[PDB]
Amino acid sequence: MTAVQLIVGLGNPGPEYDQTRHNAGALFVERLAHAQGVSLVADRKYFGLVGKFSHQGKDVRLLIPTTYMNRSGQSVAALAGFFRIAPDAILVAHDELDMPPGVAKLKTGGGHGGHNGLRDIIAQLGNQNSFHRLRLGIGHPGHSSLVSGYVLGRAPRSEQELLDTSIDFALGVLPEMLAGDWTRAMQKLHSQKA
Ligand SMILES: O=C(O)CCCCCC(=O)O
Repeated sequence: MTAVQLIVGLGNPGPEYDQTRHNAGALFVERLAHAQGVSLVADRKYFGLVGKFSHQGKDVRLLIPTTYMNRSGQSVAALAGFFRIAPDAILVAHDELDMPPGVAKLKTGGGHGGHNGLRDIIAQLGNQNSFHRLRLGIGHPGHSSLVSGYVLGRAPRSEQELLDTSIDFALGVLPEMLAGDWTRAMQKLHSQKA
């Protein structure tokens, strides 16, 4: 019923953060943008890289913030603000510690689950958590004190391959995601085994 107008892929900027676990969301958008032949334009006005393509008469935008992970909302709020976009027309792809590599799922609203990027977004939007989330599994290190370094590290070859499989499964349900039909999008996704 509500078309997706903005896709956001979270990550940290700089070479020392590239290809790391924390940048799964950004990688998804980066791969989604390449499949569509969309160009990511550096725009200081919105604090990140912006992309645009049409789908059913409406403009769908792609965004990778270039502020830090914890100031991401600023960028999201800057773009949603200028284009008057409702929170529920927004999909944010991100790394999810709670599921293992090779697994991806969808979710509407909810907590930020300690994720600092998600958390700034809810704040900057005026406490709107009503948006959508593509959760790309990266696995858990086993303990809470090891989390900060685990997400800021590059994964072994076997693990990346599973993530690569999951980003592929996800683009596979893009037609269903752009339309905003989440129950089918979930039904087609949630049953793919890596
Ligand atoms: O718990 C999640 O949704 C994803 C986790 C990686 C979390 C890191 C963070 O706060 O940057």
